Amino acid sequence: SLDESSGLKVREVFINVTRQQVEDFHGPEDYWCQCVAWSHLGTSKSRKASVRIA
Amino acid sequence: LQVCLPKGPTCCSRKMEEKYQLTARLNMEQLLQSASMELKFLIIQNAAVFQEAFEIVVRHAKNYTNAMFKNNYPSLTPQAFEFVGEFFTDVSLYILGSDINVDDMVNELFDSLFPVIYTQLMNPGLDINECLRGARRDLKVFGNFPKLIMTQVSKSLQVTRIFLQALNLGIEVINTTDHLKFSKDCGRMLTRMWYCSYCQGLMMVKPCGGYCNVVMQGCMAGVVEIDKYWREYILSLEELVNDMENVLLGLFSTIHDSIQYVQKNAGKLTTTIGKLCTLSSRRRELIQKLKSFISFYSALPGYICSHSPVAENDTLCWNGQELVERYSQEPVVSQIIDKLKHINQLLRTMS
Amino acid sequence: LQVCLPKGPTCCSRKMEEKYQLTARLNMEQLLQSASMELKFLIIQNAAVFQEAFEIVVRHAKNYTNAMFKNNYPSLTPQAFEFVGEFFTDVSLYILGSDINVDDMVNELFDSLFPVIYTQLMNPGLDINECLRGARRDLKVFGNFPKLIMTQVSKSLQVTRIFLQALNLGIEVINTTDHLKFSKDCGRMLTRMWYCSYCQGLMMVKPCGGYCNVVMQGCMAGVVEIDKYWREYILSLEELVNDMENVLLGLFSTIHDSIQYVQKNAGKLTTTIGKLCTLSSRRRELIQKLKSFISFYSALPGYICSHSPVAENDTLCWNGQELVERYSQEPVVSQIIDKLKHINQLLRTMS
Amino acid sequence: YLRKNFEQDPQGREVPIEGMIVLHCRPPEGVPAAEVEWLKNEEPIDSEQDENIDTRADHNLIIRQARLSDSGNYTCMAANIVAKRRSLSATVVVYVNGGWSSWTEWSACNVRCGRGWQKRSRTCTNPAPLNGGAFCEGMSVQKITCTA
Ligand SMILES: *[C@@H]1O[C@H](CO)[C@@H](O[C@@H]2O[C@H](CO)[C@@H](O[C@@H]3O[C@H](CO)[C@@H](O)[C@H](O[C@H]4O[C@H](CO)[C@@H](O)[C@H](O)[C@@H]4O)[C@@H]3O)[C@H](O)[C@H]2NC(C)=O)[C@H](O)[C@H]1NC(C)=O
Ligand SMILES: *[C@@H]1O[C@H](CO)[C@@H](O)[C@H](O)[C@H]1NC(C)=O
Ligand SMILES: *[C@@H]1O[C@H](CO)[C@@H](O)[C@H](O)[C@H]1NC(C)=O
Ligand SMILES: *[C@@H]1O[C@H](CO)[C@@H](O)[C@H](O)[C@H]1NC(C)=O
Ligand SMILES: *[C@@H]1O[C@H](CO)[C@@H](O)[C@H](O)[C@H]1NC(C)=O
Ligand SMILES: *[C@@H]1O[C@H](CO)[C@@H](O)[C@H](O)[C@H]1NC(C)=O
Ligand SMILES: *[C@H]1O[C@H](CO)[C@@H](O)[C@H](O)[C@@H]1O
Ligand SMILES: *[C@H]1O[C@H](CO)[C@@H](O)[C@H](O)[C@@H]1O
Repeated sequence: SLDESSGLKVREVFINVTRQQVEDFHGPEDYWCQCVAWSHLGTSKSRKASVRIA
Repeated sequence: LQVCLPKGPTCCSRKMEEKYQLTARLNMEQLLQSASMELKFLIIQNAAVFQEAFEIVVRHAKNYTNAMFKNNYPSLTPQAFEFVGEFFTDVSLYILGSDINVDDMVNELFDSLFPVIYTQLMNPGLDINECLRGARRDLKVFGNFPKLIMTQVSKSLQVTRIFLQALNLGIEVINTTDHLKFSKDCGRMLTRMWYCSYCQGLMMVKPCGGYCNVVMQGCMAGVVEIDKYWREYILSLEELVNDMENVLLGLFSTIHDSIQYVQKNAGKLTTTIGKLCTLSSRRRELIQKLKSFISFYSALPGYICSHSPVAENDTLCWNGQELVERYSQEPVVSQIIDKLKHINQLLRTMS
Repeated sequence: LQVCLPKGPTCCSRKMEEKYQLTARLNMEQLLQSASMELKFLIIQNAAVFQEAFEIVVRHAKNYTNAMFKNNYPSLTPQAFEFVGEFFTDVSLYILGSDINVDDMVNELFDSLFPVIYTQLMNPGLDINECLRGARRDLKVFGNFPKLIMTQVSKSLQVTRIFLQALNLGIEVINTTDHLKFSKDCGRMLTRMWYCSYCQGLMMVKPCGGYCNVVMQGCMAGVVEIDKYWREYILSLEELVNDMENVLLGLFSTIHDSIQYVQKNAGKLTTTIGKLCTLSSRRRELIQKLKSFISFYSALPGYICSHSPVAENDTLCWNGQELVERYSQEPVVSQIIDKLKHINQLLRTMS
Repeated sequence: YLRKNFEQDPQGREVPIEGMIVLHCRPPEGVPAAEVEWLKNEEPIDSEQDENIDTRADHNLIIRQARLSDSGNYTCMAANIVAKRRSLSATVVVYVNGGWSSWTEWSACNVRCGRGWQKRSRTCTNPAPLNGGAFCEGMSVQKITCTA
């Protein structure tokens, strides 16, 4: 994508993940996911979103 | 001084005496730990293994039933996935000691299963769902499959739950063994037997074997009383072992046969409803290695005296207050006893 | 001063002011007592009368049943005397608000009656008595007489007990009325209205009627709110009045018919058991005299102002701080409201 | 005269192994004063037999520790010259809560080179659940990736 406010490369990534993935995950913590973005200067991590079975 | 009986001069004060008492405590705890370590590791290993094995069996049965629903009744998915997951989650929970009613598990399972069968297999074409849930029980549409499943799974899950609780309680009592605190007089006698010889200026004098025997019989008075209850616990566990996996695996076959039994009367059912609305090897090996420890509480004072520096010859030894040429001669325990009595009554009433 | 607003000089100090406050309290309590005395005595009289009348009815029914047993079943005496006395004692107890179960009364009555019938009427010829007591209930020997008697007496005894409770609660609220303590500002206003004129040197000056009206509306703010609930209480009592004596009198006829019903099946019963082992005028007069007090809480401030020295003429009167030629212009209460709501709901759900 | 209905029936309670519980009993109204007697599972209990149990003048059964006097159907019974009356039996069940064990040692990495595994066990044995006690809350095993 390209932003209107400023002409710079924007990137949007989507990840699905099924119920079978969470119910079959037997880790110690809640099924969490993090987002890492790569730049010419370095990297940046986002919030850890934990997908859980209600 | 208050522990080492001062026959004459002495090289130690009261503070060095308290130091010797603390070292005696540490040495006794270490000896009990060394005595109990092998049995403790055996029971901890088996407890972990059987818990993991049962969880694996539950998961395997769960998605085997899921696969059978997906292959034979695709019209009942994904609702079948949801209530099968709920049922097997409750099964695993009941296995792990939670307050769960097995009959209620089966009843909720069939009450969730019947409406989707009616709407997707018999009458293809929602808010009257609770009425259908009622019709599941009021017309007894599944016949005797629910009671059969109730008994089959209740028997096995109850014996499995009691087995896991028994393993954990054995771990608990064997772990309390090496942490047993004794009386003040027993501590002073252990200090006199092990270290008070140093206060008199002796370097390599060891306590008398008979003196160690009398000291340990005075100390382990209540501890030996646990032997009868421990033997009865081992025997009751052996009675209980002589299965949870077979029932949970045949669950899907039984459910498929129940669905076919229900479908065999659809002609009148739709009209009247529209009108109204190596595991066995592991248990055997554990029992065989555990029977070798039935004399754990009876041989413990002998172990403590034989695994400590003693003058077995009873010649030139420390009797507790002087160098002689020849020796002349409950609450925590009650807690262990009560827990053993409970688990033994449970194992007795099961088989 | 802190109560009498000193317009100029004054004849009283702070101590004389506290004295006037205490006399104002005593005068207000006496006025409320004089207002409430008639209604309180009426309800106390009627409560006592109805309690005595009910006790008379219970005793009459008691020895009516006693006479019928003595005349028709002399072989069942004196055991009949004993269990009839027990039953009617329990009846009197339940009437007076005790925690008594009517069904248990009837069941104990028939459990005491059946064994003596078996031993003195059916099988002429003791320690197996409880077995016979059991056979009373297991074979349902008295048919539907127990349920008939249970319903018949439960209805009448419950309405009678609720009637007595309603009378007692009316007594309680009317007696609490004259003990009501008011706020500090209300007390200071009463002191200003009744006695602060004396502090200024006046001898016979009376407070203004409108000033009394505003002072009493400020004081009796929460007390007037009791009027709706008190009126509904009176109306619900009138609804409840529009019987316990008829049931307790027909009890002997029903018991005799039950005994005949039991004797009609003796042929098989003996074999299987030997093998196995003005009042309405008084309520109406009370209601008619009570309806005259339906405006008790609404006319109470009017009573307080009309029965106290007031200048009804509104000319040359005391307004609270000076002599004028023309006047210019909860917790305990909540307790009374809650009890009235409860008794009103009971009276509504009864009839 | 002795009444059938008890003034106050004993209440069933759930008490931990160390907890203390008092069973209240108010016998029915009667002349003379009813003699209250406690029966554990339809069998009388002797107050002098154990320090843990004692009978109070106001008819109360006090248990300090749930160890010396375990679960049962305690029933209060009033005795009089007239007759005897049984109260509603209280189901006293002693429940043991689950308690975590310490972290064991980390296991050796199964794989010699690359991604390995290290395990740490945590059993539910200090104390182990009894008489249907709540099981330990949380995870029992700990696994970490190791690089050798
Ligand atoms: C076998 O016996 C030994 C000896 O008794 C025993 O070792 C002990 O383990 C317990 C674990 O509970 C230790 O107690 C802990 O101490 C730490 C530090 O003070 C606390 O943070 C812990 O508190 C947790 O649990 C509390 C329970 O009330 C909570 O209130 C708290 O919030 C925490 O969740 C806990 O009290 C104890 O110190 C050691 N003993 C020694 C001498 O090290 C062992 O657990 C037993 N079991 C097995 C199978 O090993
Ligand atoms: C269940 O197991 C089958 C193989 O038997 C597999 O194909 C499927 O992915 C599994 N499904 C789930 C929910 O784990
Ligand atoms: C003492 O030593 C001798 C060495 O031969 C041995 O025969 C004897 O059994 C020992 N005494 C005891 C009490 O074991
Ligand atoms: C009531 O009791 C008396 C006891 O003196 C008895 O004589 C009488 O017959 C009984 N009642 C009636 C109304 O007959
Ligand atoms: C009212 O006041 C006048 C004098 O001001 C007097 O004549 C009359 O009698 C009074 N009447 C009443 C009823 O107060
Ligand atoms: C306890 O008593 C009740 C009746 O009061 C009964 O239902 C229950 O089964 C009894 N429980 C035990 C464990 O005896
Ligand atoms: C074990 O779990 C936690 C520690 O994480 C505590 O709530 C408590 O010590 C429990 O037994
Ligand atoms: C194991 O984990 C940590 C120590 O690393 C503590 O929270 C606690 O001792 C637990 O048993």
